[PDB]
Amino acid sequence: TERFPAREFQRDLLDWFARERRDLPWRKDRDPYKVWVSQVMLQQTRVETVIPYFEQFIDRFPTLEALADADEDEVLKAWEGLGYYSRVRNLHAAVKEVKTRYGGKVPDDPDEFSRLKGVGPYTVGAVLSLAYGVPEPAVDGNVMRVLSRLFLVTDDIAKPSTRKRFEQIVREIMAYENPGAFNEALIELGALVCTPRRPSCLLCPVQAYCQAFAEGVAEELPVKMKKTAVKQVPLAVAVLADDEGRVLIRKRDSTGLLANLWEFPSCETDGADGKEKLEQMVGEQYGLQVELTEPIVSFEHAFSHLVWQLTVFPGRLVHGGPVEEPYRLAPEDELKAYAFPVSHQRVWREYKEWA
DNA sequence: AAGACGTGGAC
DNA sequence: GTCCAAGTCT
Ligand code: SF4
Ligand SMILES: [Ca+2]
Ligand SMILES: [Ca+2]
Repeated sequence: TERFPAREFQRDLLDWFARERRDLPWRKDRDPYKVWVSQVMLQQTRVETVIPYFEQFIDRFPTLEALADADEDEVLKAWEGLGYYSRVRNLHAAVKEVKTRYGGKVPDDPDEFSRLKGVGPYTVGAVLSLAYGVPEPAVDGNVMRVLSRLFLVTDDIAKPSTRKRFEQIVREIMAYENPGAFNEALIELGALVCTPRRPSCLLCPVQAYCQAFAEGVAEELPVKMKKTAVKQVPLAVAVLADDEGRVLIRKRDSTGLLANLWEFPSCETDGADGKEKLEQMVGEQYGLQVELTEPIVSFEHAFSHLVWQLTVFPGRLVHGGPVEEPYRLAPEDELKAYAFPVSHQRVWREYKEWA
């Protein structure tokens, strides 16, 4: 970027950003902990989604030390519905590491900060530049799109050769006077003007520096690979109540998909032997007798890498003794306390409507 | 590496 | 209905 007017670019970009900067709860100060929380929440989650989640999370957990001293089940419930739940398990372990090894002080050296769980190349850049003014690039989806258009990068943005190149661009053009504002400005440009479809080049403050605008190839950039079809997984789900009114739920294991979350009992059903497969599964628990009615709904629930096809079977349960872990009976009132994945919150809504 | 890992805003 | 978001794990 020898022929690039970095200083002219920075002036127009930072002048735009001051005018159009959105009022977001994590922009009210530069507390390293609060910045870190917002940036983790923001990973692969849109700003408008994150806003109410951040507001409530910081209410329950106002300080790094409050999050460290808290129980993992309360931490998980405060993320309920946001998706990619290991972010919060990672964040929770990381803040414990900071309380121990670092005296509660978020490290300001990138190598030490990046070593914390949950902190990748994007989050090192975003937290350190905002909270401490470290000139580290914060290259997210927004930035990759903007830079591939400004500088006509035609290579798949998923390659490391391309990532290293975006990083090297940011180090050349960044305003080392205010690296936090520079990083948040490039992102904000990608979010509000230089958008994935139909970018607003005519309202763009840096139109005169953009190579894709000049060549008329903006909407063809960035280069990303089309998504390949994902496996469909049939799943039978039982909503079982008893004479007293309590419902049978169970806690998922701590490894893999939707870990440590609660669900209604379920099982894979290649074919349509779900009424049978469920009865065989519930009865295999100690002193548990069960009889299920016909299904009441079937809906899909999408994950990034697979798609669940849920069928809900109501039923009733008789227990001759204590229900063995991982299972548990819960009155309908106590359900709102447990953390459920979105799929199973909908299972429950469809069962209450049916009744 | 590759693939696992959630959900919904914004068209 | 489709894309992709203020990505990271190891
Ligand atoms: S002129 Fe258009 S393509 Fe170029 S940076 Fe601005 S919005 Fe993006
Ligand atoms: Ca790291
Ligand atoms: Ca498991």
